[PDB]
Formats: sequence, structure tokens, C-alpha cells
Amino acid sequence: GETTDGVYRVMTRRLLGSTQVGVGVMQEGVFHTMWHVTKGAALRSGEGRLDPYWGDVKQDLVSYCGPWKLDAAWDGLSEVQLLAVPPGERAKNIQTLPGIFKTKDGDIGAVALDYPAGTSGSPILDKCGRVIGLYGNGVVIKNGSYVSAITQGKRE
Amino acid sequence: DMYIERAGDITWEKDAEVTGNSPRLDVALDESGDFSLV
Ligand SMILES: O=C(Nc1ccc2c(c1)CNC2)c1cc(Br)cc2[nH]c(=O)[nH]c12
Repeated sequence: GETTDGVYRVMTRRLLGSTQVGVGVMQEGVFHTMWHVTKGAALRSGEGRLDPYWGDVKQDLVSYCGPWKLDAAWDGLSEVQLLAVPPGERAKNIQTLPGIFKTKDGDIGAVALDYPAGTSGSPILDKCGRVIGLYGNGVVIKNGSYVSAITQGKRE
Repeated sequence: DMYIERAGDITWEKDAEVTGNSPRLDVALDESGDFSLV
């Protein structure tokens, strides 16, 4: 049904009431979310149905109706905006300067904001409004807080 | 069955709440897409 661009909540009725399991981005007729949010399952958009098209557990990403369309990258110097959509709460932009995840295969941007796991899939943006990645896959630091990677897929 | 609900537009907001730090962490990523500290 609804395929208008924007940020969307991923909900389920399998538990008690309606529970937000994650968030995603609709862009160019493709829904983009994190793999751990849906596990590759089909989603409903009103009367319509969205079927998985591409997915990868290691990258933690999944696209619906078509291939991954988001290809903006963090410039490594500028502040970004996590457009957080928390369970039961209104969408809200949080401006931060990302840190770094140093890995064996190079470095990744990292947003140091802690939100409930149901906020997984929320877009991270550059000054132009472009989606530079998704929030929801990272690590738990000594403090207890979460530090997520700026996870971006590949546009074929 | 999982379903989607619109939550808003994707736009940069001027004068947004500026918070959070910028840490440099040594991480490792396993085959299951899970990160850990080194
Ligand atoms: O657990 C989280 N993310 C996740 C879960 C399952 C998997 C992966 C990532 C990748 N492989 C499978 C998580 C996401 C957010 Br947002 C805030 C959190 N606070 C926490 O303590 N964990 C999380």
C-alpha cells in the first residue's frame, strides 16, 4: 500500500499488544531496515505486502521490493543527525559528532547515543538530509551505554 | 506478521539537540554480524 518516502516504525502483534521491534527507511520504492529487526520475514503495509529482496546477516541489513538504494557516506569530519524513532515516542533529530570503530578491515563511523533496541533501523543523516547509514548495530561499553556503528549498504 | 507505520520525513533539523561523545573503540565483527571490544 503506502510507499511514500520517509521513516517508518516496524511493529509486531505476536507479543502482548503492539510492540515496536525496529525502524526503517522508505526510498525509491524500497524499504531499508536492519536484519535483526525482521530476520528476513515479510512485512505488511496496510493491505499490501513487502517481500525481502536482498539481505546479509554480517552487514546486518535487508532491503524490501528492490535493491539497497542508500549510498551516502559519512565524510569523517562533520556532525550528523540520528533521526531516532523510539518505541511509543515521536520521531526526533539528535545532532552528534561520531566517533570511530577501528576494525581489522578499516574504520567505521560510530554514534554514541543510547536508545531502546526497538529504535534499531533509525536513519543517520548528513547536513543534506541524505541517509549515511542505520543505527542499531554496535557494542556495549564499560559504562553500560550503547555505541552503534553508522551501518551503510552497497548500491549496485 | 510484522507491519509498518509512517513515522515522519527524513530531513535535517536546524537547532536540533546536540549531545553524545565521539569515542574511538577497538572492535571486532564476527560472522553473525555481532561486534565486540578488543
Ligand atoms: O542489540 C542490539 N542490536 C542488535 C541486536 C541483534 C543483532 C545485532 C544487533 C546484529 N546481530 C544480531 C541493540 C540495538 C540498540 Br538501537 C540498542 C541496544 N542496546 C543494547 O544493549 N543492545 C542494543
